[PDB]
Amino acid sequence: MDIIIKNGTIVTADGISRADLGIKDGKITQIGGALGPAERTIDAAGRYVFPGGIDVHTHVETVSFNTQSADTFATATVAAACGGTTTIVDFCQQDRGHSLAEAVAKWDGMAGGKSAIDYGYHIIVLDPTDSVIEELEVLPDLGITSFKVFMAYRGMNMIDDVTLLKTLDKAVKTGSLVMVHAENGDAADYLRDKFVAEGKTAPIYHALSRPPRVEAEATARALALAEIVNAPIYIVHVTCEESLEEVMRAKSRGVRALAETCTHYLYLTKEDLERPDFEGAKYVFTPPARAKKDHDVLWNALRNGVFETVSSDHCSWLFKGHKDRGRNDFRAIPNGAPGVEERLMMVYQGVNEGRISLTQFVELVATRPAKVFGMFPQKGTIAVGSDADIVLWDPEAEMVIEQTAMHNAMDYSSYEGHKVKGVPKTVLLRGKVIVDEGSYVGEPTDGKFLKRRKYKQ
Amino acid sequence: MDIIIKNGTIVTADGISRADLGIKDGKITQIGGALGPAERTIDAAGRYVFPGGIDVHTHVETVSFNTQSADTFATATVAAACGGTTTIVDFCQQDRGHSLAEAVAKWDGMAGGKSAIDYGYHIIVLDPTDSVIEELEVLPDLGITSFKVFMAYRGMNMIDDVTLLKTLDKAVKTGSLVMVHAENGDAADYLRDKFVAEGKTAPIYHALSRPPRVEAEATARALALAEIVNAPIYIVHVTCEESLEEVMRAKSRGVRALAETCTHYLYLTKEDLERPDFEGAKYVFTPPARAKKDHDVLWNALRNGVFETVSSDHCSWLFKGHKDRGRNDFRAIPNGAPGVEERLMMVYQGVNEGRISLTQFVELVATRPAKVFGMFPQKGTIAVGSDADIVLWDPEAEMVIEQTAMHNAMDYSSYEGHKVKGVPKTVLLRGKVIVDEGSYVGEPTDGKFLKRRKYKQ
Amino acid sequence: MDIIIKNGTIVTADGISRADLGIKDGKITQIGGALGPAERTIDAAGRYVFPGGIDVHTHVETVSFNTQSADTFATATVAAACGGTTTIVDFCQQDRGHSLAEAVAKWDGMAGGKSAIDYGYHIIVLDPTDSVIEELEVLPDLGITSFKVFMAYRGMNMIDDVTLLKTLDKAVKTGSLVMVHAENGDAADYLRDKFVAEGKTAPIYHALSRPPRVEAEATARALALAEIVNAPIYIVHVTCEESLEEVMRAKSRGVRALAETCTHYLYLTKEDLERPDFEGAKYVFTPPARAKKDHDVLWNALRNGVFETVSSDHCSWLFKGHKDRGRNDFRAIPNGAPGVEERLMMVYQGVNEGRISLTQFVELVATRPAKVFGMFPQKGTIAVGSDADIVLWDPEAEMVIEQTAMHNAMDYSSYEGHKVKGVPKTVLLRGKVIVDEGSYVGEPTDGKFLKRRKYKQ
Amino acid sequence: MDIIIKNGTIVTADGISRADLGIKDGKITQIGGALGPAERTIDAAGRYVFPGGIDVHTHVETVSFNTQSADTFATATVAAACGGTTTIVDFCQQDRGHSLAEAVAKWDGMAGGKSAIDYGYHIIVLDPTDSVIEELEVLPDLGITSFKVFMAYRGMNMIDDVTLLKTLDKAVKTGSLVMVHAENGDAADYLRDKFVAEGKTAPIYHALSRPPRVEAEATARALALAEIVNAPIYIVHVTCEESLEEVMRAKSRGVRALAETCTHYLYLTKEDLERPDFEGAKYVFTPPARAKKDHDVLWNALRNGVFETVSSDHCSWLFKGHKDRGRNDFRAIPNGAPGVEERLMMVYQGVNEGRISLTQFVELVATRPAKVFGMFPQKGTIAVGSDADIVLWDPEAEMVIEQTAMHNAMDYSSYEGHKVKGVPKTVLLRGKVIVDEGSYVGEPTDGKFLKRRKYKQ
Ligand SMILES: [Zn+2]
Ligand SMILES: [Zn+2]
Ligand SMILES: [Zn+2]
Ligand SMILES: [Zn+2]
Ligand SMILES: [Zn+2]
Ligand SMILES: [Zn+2]
Ligand SMILES: [Zn+2]
Ligand SMILES: [Zn+2]
Repeated sequence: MDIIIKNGTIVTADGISRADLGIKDGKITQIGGALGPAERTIDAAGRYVFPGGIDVHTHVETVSFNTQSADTFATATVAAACGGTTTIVDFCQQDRGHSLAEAVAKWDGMAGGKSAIDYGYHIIVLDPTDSVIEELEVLPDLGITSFKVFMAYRGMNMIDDVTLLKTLDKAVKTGSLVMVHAENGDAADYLRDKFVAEGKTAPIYHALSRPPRVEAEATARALALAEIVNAPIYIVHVTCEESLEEVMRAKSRGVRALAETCTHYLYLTKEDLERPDFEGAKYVFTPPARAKKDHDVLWNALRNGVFETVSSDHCSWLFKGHKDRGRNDFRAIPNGAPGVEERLMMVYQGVNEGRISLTQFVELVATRPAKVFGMFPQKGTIAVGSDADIVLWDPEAEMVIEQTAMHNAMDYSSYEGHKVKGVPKTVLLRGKVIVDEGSYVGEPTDGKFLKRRKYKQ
Repeated sequence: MDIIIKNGTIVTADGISRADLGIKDGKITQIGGALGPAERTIDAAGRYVFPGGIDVHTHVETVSFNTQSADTFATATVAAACGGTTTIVDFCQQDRGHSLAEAVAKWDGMAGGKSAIDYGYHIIVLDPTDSVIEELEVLPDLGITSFKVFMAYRGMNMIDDVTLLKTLDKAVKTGSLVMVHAENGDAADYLRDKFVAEGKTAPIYHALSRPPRVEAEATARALALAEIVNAPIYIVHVTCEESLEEVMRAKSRGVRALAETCTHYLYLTKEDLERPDFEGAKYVFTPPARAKKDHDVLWNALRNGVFETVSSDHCSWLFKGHKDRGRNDFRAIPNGAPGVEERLMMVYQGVNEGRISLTQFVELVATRPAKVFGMFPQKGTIAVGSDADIVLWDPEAEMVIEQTAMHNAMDYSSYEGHKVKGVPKTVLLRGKVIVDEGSYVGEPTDGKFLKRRKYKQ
Repeated sequence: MDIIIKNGTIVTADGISRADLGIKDGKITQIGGALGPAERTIDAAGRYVFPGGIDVHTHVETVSFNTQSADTFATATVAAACGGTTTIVDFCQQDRGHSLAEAVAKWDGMAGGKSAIDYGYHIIVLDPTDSVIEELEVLPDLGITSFKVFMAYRGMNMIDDVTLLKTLDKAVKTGSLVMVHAENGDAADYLRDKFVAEGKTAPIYHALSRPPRVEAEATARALALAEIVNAPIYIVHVTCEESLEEVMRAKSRGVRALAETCTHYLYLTKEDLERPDFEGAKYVFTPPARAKKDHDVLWNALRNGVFETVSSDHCSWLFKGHKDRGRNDFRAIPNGAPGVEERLMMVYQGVNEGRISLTQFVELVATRPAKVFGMFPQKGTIAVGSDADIVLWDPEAEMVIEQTAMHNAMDYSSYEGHKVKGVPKTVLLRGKVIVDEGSYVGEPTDGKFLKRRKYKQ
Repeated sequence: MDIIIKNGTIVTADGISRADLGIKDGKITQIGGALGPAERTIDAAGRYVFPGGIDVHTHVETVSFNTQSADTFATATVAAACGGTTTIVDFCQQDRGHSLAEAVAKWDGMAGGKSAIDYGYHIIVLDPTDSVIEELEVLPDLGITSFKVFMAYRGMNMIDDVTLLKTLDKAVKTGSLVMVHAENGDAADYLRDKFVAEGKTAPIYHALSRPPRVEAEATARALALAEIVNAPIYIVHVTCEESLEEVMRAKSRGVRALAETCTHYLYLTKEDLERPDFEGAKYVFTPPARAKKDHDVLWNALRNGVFETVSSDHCSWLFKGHKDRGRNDFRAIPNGAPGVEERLMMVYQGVNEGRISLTQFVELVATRPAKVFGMFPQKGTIAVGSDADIVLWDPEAEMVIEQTAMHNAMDYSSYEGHKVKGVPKTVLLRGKVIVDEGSYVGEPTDGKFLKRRKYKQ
């Protein structure tokens, strides 16, 4: 027995039991009973033993407009671990004019031997060449079973209905799942330019230039297209009442529509973009921050089991280095905010306030995502046979989130100042302790790529 | 170690692992690892090890219009066990003019020392006396934390909005959950009488006399009342697209609305009431059987995680002895159909047809119900600390459901003739084997009452 | 030619033409062309020639809780005339324990020889006796073709679904139209009492004790019942987004559902009940005043042609004499507000603000109501054969509405202080000038009863 | 007095009166009273005197894929007159690479001195050049105040959201109304090609290749874009429950959304495309024929006043000459069906079956369209000052619609075989009798262009 975790309360999505764990060769081999001798023994007394967090929506390392993101695959995964997240599914981005394979290879270069935690890939298709699209017949067998496309971001990521339909079609044939950023780009452009023309350049206009309708329409269209092709689809970052409604309408018609939300959409509002002295720039992410009523809508949807997970959509644009190129034009502000580390703690506060149950926390934060994106049961819960990806949670620990205490390469936190109750203490990745009582103690060589399974839905 | 289950695949709502189990003193004490010696060892090779079924909607023993139901607490619980269900929550029915306590005592008389499996009680309030309503302040502490009322059945079970509001109010104060049969009784009566007046007396008119609108309206009203009192509510047997829609609308408004469906609403249709030679009488249950499009609607809702469970609403009215008093007036036909035994197999067929996942099967059939009605984690899953309520499922076993092979006191099955794949083989109740390879081998003294926990939602 | 109206612009719901009118024997006999000599000639230069207003929702003379209303059939009809309204359909109220006929006779006593303008009756059924209900087979032939019931006001007006269904059924047989006040009375009572118990007695609680859900639910139920009986139904005073939504859903299902709104629901808000020094008592009407967003919803619905009319629901409870019995308990405040006189001017302001068209003003204010309640084309528009019920409107006239300038017996106006553009100047009732340049010059003997036509929808 | 119409019943949208008419110099100068001498007198005894029909959706003369339509501006307008329609608003189609002016001039060439009845133009923008779009600032002042764009028909008519937004924007500035053919072209193409690839080429696939969702999505998107620009929009040919629903949702949000339907969408179904021997080709129009349930939905919507009119979308593709190029590929079948002549009779049958009222018939068939497209009150009703555009209707006349009896250049009728009650007998265009007791007796020089008014909504 390599490791034994005793005196803790094992909390899975469908179980709560005070028992001891036996880890052997990166896997959980025994729960309860006589465990025997063990190299190391961890005392989880007064703590929860949760499955490791699984963030299926990250942009760990990116290059936007010749400039690079503050975080790298190494700096982000370390923060992820310190935040209780042991698996991540980053968005492998294709380069215009290049192949998907060229993209995967590029990603391997960034991840290989540098990820503190395990990782899988989603493939972004932003240059739908006949050959590129034909590659979707190949990537699945490499363990990349989810294709992602954008309906916004003209001349950068945006593709059209013809493309989406072709992607939906290839996904059905290869048993893959299409993911989509649903915003009507043209509608946004129209408003963005109209605002700038009127001399309106503050961060707030990032939100006003792309109101709920922009998201709602695109969402509905994508779902409609999925219905036509008769394919499963996954709507990333559903952020407001109107777009959620379309997802709901699609589900009732029988469309295999799936959706998710992201931490910040349960806590931030467009008013945050009005914080003085360009601080609002920090909250310039897409879709735009909504309103508090949307927070209730989303939390209720969570409690009712509507969403598949609460991911982070983690980005790293230095407030100083990157957000800066926009102090005079919100359009130039690189979109995105950090949160891969804070995800669990923030979502967990919902169990503290009765918004969501303790058991649902695990479902949303790890088990359900794992199921959808083909990593269950190897990843996701805590059962015999599971990789020993574990988080020892202290439900009573109180703390204020400060970027100075975070573990990535950013110059600010989206949750700076938030008081939380319930903190990740020590983390295990396939049996190895990578975070011990708050200190990262792993190797950038620990993380491994995950060939994810097909037929998602 | 009293018992060891080896070579099986443990399937909980959030886990799938090939491991062995160790049962000691009615509880699961160890999973995986070195188990040691054991009184008995069961070979679950090639079989699933599921948590025991939990049916929160049964009418095991009833007396309707001076006549008694074919099944008793003893005959039903035995059938339940043979069907893979180890816990049941029967509806303890108050008698007009009598107290709730008088009712519970009466139920204990029927269950005590006679239940093959464990059981809890829901309390039906059909005579809202000032004192009776004041009793709702007491029952909770006895372990009866769910109050049930009827919106239909004039001069028998029907109560009014004033009552429902008082019940919703008492439930909020005692941390209980109000359950409701939602049909507009008056609307039904109007149509029932109108049909009989026109000389229409066949079974089909049972359905036509209470169409979807009758259910939908009542559902909406109940949810509206729950919204006003600001209390959680549970809608029993949601059977069609229109009523489900109201539940959905309520959920979006923020109403803590919960709902469920029942096996037969996923398989039977009003056309079944047209089967020749009074056979349709067998399908006279309430609300009425709907249409196939409603089956898709419900299954989709299940797959999307809308419902809390799929219960049975088990009743026992002999086709000959009881249904008979209605061969000339559908109104005289006692409402209800049997299914406590077939529940799991029938719901399981949904995993066979991709309608629902293997993991969701357990969620719906046992884990989610247990959670809602305060029996989790003692009951519900398979974890260390759980009562050893287990079902060893043979996913390959094929069989035709025939009443001659069922184990209750009825003269017919609602699923007579259905071919199924996946059958319950041996069942354990808190460690004791009560069903061995298909043969009931327990004692009517095995079942125990369960003091269920409060604050349901 | 008794009268000739020249130089005016005739504005009907479907026509705008500068032409002269020829009135002979209470009717419009010629439009345009050579008119010839005439007893009197009116110069409508620079003015609109609108059909006379038709208010199908008035409570001109009432007795609530032993006390009588400030206005009588005489004082109200005079105000109506001065406001441009020439026809009215008052709610003839049955007395508990008495017949409908007894009620009509009582009404005739109040109206006969005392109405300044023409009038018809709606019959309120608040004591559904077998005989009473059987009377609905008679009233229609007397010219009373619309039955009204209440879903709220316990022990005063409230009837049940059984009653409503019986009424809906009688209406279908006699070709009548059922009207309904849709609020869940029990839900309201629950909240009303709960508030008082907590010591909350200010006027505001009149609104909070009966929020939108209370109205919405009842509305839906009534429409559902209408659907079951398969009968046309008319929802009086739809006041908010949620209840309107139910009307809309009913219409889509094919239910012959009709609805209306009332002047004050386009201008007042629940915040008005918070006006200091018990002033809010003036705004205590039912359903409660909503919010501004509901004003937009309603106006949009009007512009889209959803509603059949904008009536007033005119009541007369002296702010001093009557509202007073409630300075310590909002529940004791008699419900209702005045507006029969201000109706047209207030609705007309909507054409000034582009909310509604000039042509729709007439449709809503007179032509559509006349059509629905069987008085078209005798009443309603301006065509050859129409009764000469006319209003000469000055679109440029500006004025502030002050009760001191109104013409009824009330001590306040619901629109006190409102600045308006467009005032009624001279009014004709079947050819007779009853209001001349702002001065009432008619006789309480001018008004006549109207036997209204059947089959409304 | 040039003409006098006596003994008839004048039926306008808001009036029904037995009176005589006096026409002088193309206008109605007097109604009722002493008319005097007249060049000609028409006896409308036992007949209705309706305002002339107004069809705002025609394609009288078209050129699709090098081939020309069977009907010309002359042959169509004659049929229109014989059908009771006196005004038409044809879709002036721009040619790729050419200006809008070039298009108008081309249209004048076709209409000038050749139209049997009056006509206006809608301008189709299918080549959104910077200059072309700038022309929208000019056309309005020429009397062309409605811009039409297509969301389907790739490489032929289809424009994008960027275009639509620019058009919506220009319309708001020039006080014009944007009209749109709402179908997701790409979605359709995907299905069209998929079907052909599978060897499915029969006419039925024209419908299946573009199901309700295709229409619904586009409809919603257009309305969403209109909402963003905050402009009024008009959805042409709403054909089913799902697309109508989007219009309805838009209206509730406050979007100034208008919509219409077309005769054939109230009578034909996709099953018609299955008629044997390529007959189904006759029913190949777009959007595709729906189902009977959609007929009820639409008729109910009509009765509730949802739509602005029931136009025809008149096209002329010879069953033999044109439909033929598709006996082996439904895609090659030119889309469109004839109906400008049958429109009124067909819609009128709805009043016969209680689906719609007699008064609504006129509203939909003439008065409401005239209002929306800025031709009211010159055109639309029957009032003093109106152009004398009249139809003398015989409500008792029965007849079977046969193409051999129609008056255009087509080889078939979409309503061949339909038995109707109520036929147009004699028609007047601005005072001149152009159809006398069923015989066309006008001159192709009678019709004149109409400079329509701005700000439509
Ligand atoms: Zn995104
Ligand atoms: Zn993203
Ligand atoms: Zn029931
Ligand atoms: Zn039941
Ligand atoms: Zn009322
Ligand atoms: Zn009233
Ligand atoms: Zn079209
Ligand atoms: Zn067209």
